Amino acid sequence: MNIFTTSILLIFILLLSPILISMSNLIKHINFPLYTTTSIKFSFIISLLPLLMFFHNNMEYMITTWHWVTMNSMELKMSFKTDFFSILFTSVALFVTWSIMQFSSWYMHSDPNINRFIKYLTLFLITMLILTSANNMFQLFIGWEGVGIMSFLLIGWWYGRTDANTAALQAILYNRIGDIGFILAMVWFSLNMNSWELQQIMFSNNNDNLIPLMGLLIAATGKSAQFGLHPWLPSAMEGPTPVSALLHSSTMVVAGIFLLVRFHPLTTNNNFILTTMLCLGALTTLFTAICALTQNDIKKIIAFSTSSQLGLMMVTLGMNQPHLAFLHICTHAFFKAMLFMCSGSIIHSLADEQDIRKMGNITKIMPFTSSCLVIGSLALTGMPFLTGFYSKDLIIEAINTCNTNAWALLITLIATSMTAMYSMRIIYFVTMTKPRFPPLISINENDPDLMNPIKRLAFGSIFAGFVISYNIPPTSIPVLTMPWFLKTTALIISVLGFLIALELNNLTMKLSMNKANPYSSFSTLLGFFPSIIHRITPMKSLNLSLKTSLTLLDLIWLEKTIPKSTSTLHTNMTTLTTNQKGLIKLYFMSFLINIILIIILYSINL
Amino acid sequence: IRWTYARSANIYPNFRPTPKNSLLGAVAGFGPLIFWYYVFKTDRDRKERLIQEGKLDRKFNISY
Amino acid sequence: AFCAPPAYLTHQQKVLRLYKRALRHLESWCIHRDKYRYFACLMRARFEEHKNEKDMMRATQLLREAEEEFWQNQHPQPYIFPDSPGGTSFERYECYKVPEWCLDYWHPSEKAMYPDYFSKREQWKKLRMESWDREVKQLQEETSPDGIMTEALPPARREGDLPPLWWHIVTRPRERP
Amino acid sequence: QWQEDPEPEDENVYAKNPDFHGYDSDPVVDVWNMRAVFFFGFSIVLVFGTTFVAYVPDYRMQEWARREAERLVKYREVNGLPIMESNYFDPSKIQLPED
Amino acid sequence: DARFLRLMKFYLMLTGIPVIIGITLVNIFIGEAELAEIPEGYIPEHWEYYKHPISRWIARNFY
Amino acid sequence: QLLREHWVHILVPAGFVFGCYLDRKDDEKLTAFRNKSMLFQRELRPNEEVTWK
Amino acid sequence: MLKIILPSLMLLPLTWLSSPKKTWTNVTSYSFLISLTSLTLLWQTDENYKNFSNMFSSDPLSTPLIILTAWLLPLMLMASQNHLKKDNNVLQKLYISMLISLQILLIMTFSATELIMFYILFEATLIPTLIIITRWGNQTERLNAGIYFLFYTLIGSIPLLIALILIQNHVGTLNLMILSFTTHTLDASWSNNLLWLACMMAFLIKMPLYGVHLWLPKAHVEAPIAGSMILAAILLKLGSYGMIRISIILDPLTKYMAYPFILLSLWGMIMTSSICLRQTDLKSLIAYSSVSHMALVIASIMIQTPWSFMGATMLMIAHGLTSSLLFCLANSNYERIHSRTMIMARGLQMVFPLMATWWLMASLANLALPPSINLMGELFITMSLFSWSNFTIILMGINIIITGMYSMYMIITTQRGKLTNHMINLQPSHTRELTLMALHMIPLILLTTSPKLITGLTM
Amino acid sequence: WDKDVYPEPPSRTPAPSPQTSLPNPITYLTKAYDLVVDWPVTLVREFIERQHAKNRTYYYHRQYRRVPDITECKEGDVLCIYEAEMQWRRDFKVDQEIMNIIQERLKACQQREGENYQQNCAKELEQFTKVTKAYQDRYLDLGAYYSARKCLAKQKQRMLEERKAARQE
Repeated sequence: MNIFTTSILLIFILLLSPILISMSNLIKHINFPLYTTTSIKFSFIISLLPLLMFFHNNMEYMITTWHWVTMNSMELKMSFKTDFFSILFTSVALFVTWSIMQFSSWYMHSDPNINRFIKYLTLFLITMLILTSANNMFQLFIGWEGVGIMSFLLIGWWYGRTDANTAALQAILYNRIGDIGFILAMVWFSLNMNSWELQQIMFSNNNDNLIPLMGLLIAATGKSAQFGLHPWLPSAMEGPTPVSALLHSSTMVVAGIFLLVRFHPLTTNNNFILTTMLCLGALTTLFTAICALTQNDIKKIIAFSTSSQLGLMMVTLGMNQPHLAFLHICTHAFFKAMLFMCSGSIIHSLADEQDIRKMGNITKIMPFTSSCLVIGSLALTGMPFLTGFYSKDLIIEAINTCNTNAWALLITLIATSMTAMYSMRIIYFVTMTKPRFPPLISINENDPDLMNPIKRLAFGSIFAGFVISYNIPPTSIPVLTMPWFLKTTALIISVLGFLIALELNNLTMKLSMNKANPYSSFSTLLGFFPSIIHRITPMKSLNLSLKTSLTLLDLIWLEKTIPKSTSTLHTNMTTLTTNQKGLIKLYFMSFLINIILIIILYSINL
Repeated sequence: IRWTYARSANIYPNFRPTPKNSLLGAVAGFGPLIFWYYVFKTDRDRKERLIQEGKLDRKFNISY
Repeated sequence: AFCAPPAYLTHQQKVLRLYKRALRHLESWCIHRDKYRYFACLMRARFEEHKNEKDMMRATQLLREAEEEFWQNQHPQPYIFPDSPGGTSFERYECYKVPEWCLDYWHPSEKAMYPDYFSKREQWKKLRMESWDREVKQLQEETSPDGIMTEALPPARREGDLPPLWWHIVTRPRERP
Repeated sequence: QWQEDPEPEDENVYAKNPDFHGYDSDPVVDVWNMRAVFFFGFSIVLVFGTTFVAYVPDYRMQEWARREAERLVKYREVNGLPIMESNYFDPSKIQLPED
Repeated sequence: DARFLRLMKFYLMLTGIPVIIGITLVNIFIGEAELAEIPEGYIPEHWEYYKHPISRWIARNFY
Repeated sequence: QLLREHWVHILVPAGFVFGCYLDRKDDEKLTAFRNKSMLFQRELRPNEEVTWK
Repeated sequence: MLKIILPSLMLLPLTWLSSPKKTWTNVTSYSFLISLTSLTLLWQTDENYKNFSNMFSSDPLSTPLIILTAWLLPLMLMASQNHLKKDNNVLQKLYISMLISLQILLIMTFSATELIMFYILFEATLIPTLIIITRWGNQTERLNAGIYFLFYTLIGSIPLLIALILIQNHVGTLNLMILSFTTHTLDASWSNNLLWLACMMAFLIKMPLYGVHLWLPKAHVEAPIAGSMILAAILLKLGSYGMIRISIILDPLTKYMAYPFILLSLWGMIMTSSICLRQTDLKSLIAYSSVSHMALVIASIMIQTPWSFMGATMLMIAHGLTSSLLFCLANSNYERIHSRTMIMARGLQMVFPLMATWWLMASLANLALPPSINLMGELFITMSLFSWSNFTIILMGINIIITGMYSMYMIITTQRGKLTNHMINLQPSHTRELTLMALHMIPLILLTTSPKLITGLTM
Repeated sequence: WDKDVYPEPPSRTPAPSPQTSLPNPITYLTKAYDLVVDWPVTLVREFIERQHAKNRTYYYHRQYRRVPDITECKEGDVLCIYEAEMQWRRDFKVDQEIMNIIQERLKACQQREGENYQQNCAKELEQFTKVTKAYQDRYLDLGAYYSARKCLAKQKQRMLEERKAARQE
């Protein structure tokens, strides 16, 4: 049909209109952030229509809008896979991006080049919608690398400080360590299947796709940050908070797990891939959760929350239940956006200070922000009817109703408890205790570019999971016949984590000199994984790159072997040759020697 | 400027060949070379063997 | 940032810097104000004891022992003020601190958009050019003949003079442009 | 010393001719050099060359190949023929040796 | 860094806009060629094997 | 016709014209197989004397 | 082709007979027009290639190099206009004549039918380059650089002459169409392996291999700019073209005489990019990146597959454009600081926020950005190498990582940071040197929009 | 377009069959979309079509006639070899486009059958595998310098292997 395709293409066209007008002379004479915000709003309103059509008929179109080039039986062409996942992610991303745009018009004033910030956000969203709607894999890689660079540029927004740049280069490094596996998979599918489109890769379903799936594992490990490549995500907080909320908690951090969701029919048959996904995701969900404990910066706490819930989603892909992982994507979006925007309100209200030890009594001095933040934290936990239930309940139900691995189950349960714990930690140290902030109070929660976006995300975080779950078509069959201590295990364990954190954060109010531990620093520091690896691995790399590469091969030994040997040989032959003295006696003696050699050669050869 | 000159042009004048220079250079030049030689050689030999035996799974390899 | 450090760096400010960073890491541990106040009074007691020793081979070992027991209780994530090193907002606005000399390359279409500013700026530069030679002479005729010197930058003694080496202190870009 | 001239110090341009472009000292020559560059490089080359290259037909016999492929699959599958046999030439006119 | 952009866009639009208008007017009123078969001993010219008017104009004249 | 500092603009167009003439001369030189190739070999049309010149 | 290289000769009297004040303008505009008329030979509506005479031909491998050579000349000519502006007019005109001679000879190379024509022209290219490097370089190492750059080439090329002479005495023609249709399988003896080496180790020097590359940094670092543009853009590709032409008469020896060179290229690519990670000199960083790129082209041509030759062509053109662009960007700062040391000036993007976009785009071209003819080439030769052996991606991935690293490090430690406030001599910008980067980048975007042209013999 | 080259089964859709006494926003938005977008667009395209038909122009396909193949060609005669290599390269490009057509058929079948594709998309699967094996026995293990002579040597080696096989009783 025309309506469906027309709307899909019109979304991208609307999103490109701001980038067009930015390269014009019309950024002046208008208000560019409002124009962009309105473009995102109209794009969302248009994207609703494909969503309703799909919920009605469930058709999963496929478009090939433009042919690019043929390469000996390989038609590279722009083509979109407009399935369930694409539409449901497009709508959600546009919602969150509209809200983040209003916020980033409130926040980020005091910046003259705010329009550059807005343009970069639009470009990230465009690369994300390319990555998310793709049918090929070259197009998907375009969006992949686009997300990567956009994160480099937005993390490194304030290009004066030499920590944002380190964060950006770090992100780039880990994303490339993922892109190795991406390119490995792309190479394998090109060589064997002679194509990059999913419609052919689906015919590899019984073909021992081990190493391409390992490549996709590495790719999503790097992008949707997991343990082996985890550090870049909390380090991607030196950038502004709307950057964090939009990219590093909803979209760039979900690219790779979306990719694994899009390759689920190949994983049904490989069990080793499932097993390693399970163990790796569980490791992340434990590690980042216990590391969020004993953190003072809010932004890092939300980063580790993202990593933990993302490990839970990779745990879900560890079994044949990817659609539930995608529901958790679409629901996690609202929580993280709201949390980061409440954090940014709390921050920009007072000075740039982001640490809960100087935040104080926010239930009373900011009722709106506290209300929304508590709603978001409760929904992040498995609260029974706020869009965290409608995934997480089914998640834990599935994982304690499956026969895979017991340590993964156990540490995921502990990690859910820890989710309750650090949510309670924020709610205590930020929202309940007495004021620790400085005494000049300059709070202003009243701005319609602030309250309306978090209000929209709150209606989201209360209603959208209900709506989605009761509108989507049924897939990924659920199991529900089981004892009571498995249907209420997430609720129980979240409540119990809340209780423990309440008690333990009350324990600090009394007077007793607490001490450091071998624990509490493996959490405060990140298992010392940064503090070791980031200063040995580059050390040996760079030392081996100067010596043993430049000043050992190229500058001494390749000069001593090939050119300088030649020079010394020819000049030494010159010296022993042409250092003659002007005496005809010796010349004529040599002439006689030549006479003798010529006659001897004649007598011999003959 | 002194730094750049010490790290660009003042190298070979002060380079004196010694043990732990010559052996180190021979290793770091010709070792990875030989390692990757035998890796790729084993792979290609195994591949052409399994081809000429008339076995290899190349069910869709078209573009190569 | 404005005052330059000495070489010797005697005992007293070592002890005081220890007191400061210890109280700060204690504030980090003792998050709530009542607890930090209690333990700060206890720490001031710990420092008041051994305040008067007259034994520079006992106070130094007390210093070393105190620094060691500080390092064994150094908070890993202490409090750091923003706009301070190791913290947020430190060099954030350094991307927005353009120097003064960039105006020398402006066109006469932007300078026409701000005429009174450049009217004052030209006479500022004239002041600079006038005071430079006397400033150089003053720094030349006040050199420590023994050889040793500091980054102390003596002031102007006479009238009509300007405090030497001031164009980089004055004219330093604002911290929030 | 050996009687050489000293280094001429750092020239600034925009003092003289603050509309300097990058080409010459004469303000007229800079203008009529940048106009030349912009015109001859953008407006004719990067425009008309793109047009020429875009309206070249059947670059390396591509559209033709697709059309022939279409009619040939049509013929071969209408007449029950084996589409794309496994030997380009016929053994009707190939002579192999014995042993 | 704005003068350059103004001149860039000006000199590029100068022949982009007339050229683009030419493309559109050709494609509307002088549109593409249809397919046909050889009418039994016609021997076409070489440009009659091409589709677009611009392309076959180029071919008729300069090739 | 004063102060011809602009006649030099004829050298490169002259070179272009001359080069096209020389290529024309070369493909006049190579007028063998003009209608003898096994692929085209068409009989001459009623008003035709050469096939591609 | 004659219609392309006769006007190129007429550009020389256009220099010498024009006014001192109206010589850069006329020659620049007319060079742009030569570039325009060098698009007629993209009219290939057929599979058969374009023979204009016994001398000249043009295949889809020739044509991109032809067009790029004709297109670089205006860019070299405008980039060469700030320095040697205070030079005497005759010296200017001599520079112009050398650049135009390079244009003519290189077009003749890429258009040649025989290998001896290609030889004498491939070697005639040395004289302009040497003159440019030596009379107009700023430093004193330019002389040793010229000696290296000349004698590496000649050492490699004398055996090439001997092998071509042998092939003439054996076959009779040395023309490339006939050597294609008449090529006898080789008996696989030492007398033919030496022939392989003699035919190849002239081009492999010029590309270059990692065993022999010391001429390329010493020349790029010391040539003024335009020499660096050419030496990065087409003189390296003048070896790849030759390999692609001459390999057809060396089968089946390429199946086993190629292991050492593939291996050297791969490992030394890693070595060179690691060097680029840690290098005080910006103009040397670009050069070692060029080595690390051309090594892939070496391996690709050695594999002799369609994907591989294709990606080689793509990488050739892309690398040429983006490398010339990066050399221009470094020269833009060198014309002010007069220092190649990169960590000297490290806090730009305040004063030059638009050039800092050209920097970014030039680097993203350099690293593997997908919608780009750089990643298409790198990916297709990676796929060819994986087909060849699956254990090569382990090296290509290390290269990809280091190649993101050194490029982003270049950008950061040159642009991002705190401005070096002690640099009052950072003049705003030149419309000339902005148009330069625009003319380097706009082709990349266009060719990405249509890479059907930029492929080679095989597609 | 040509539904014999590019076959498409008929898009049989079920009748709506509603149960609610409530509205569907899809259909009324479709009416609005039609009478807003499709009507002026159809007007414009009908205008453009009649302006085409005012001055209609035709183009052809250039039937290339067959030529003596290389097996009928003498070792050294470069003219015959040139013509044969040319017609071979022509057929080669055509074969790549055939392979592309069949891959396109396979993908479209996979999408329309969607979930239940590995039981009723086997026809196009086998039609892909057969032509794939043909290409593999026809063009695969050559290199960049493929030619009629190399394909012929390959065919000859393979016929020799087949003869040696069928030698066995």
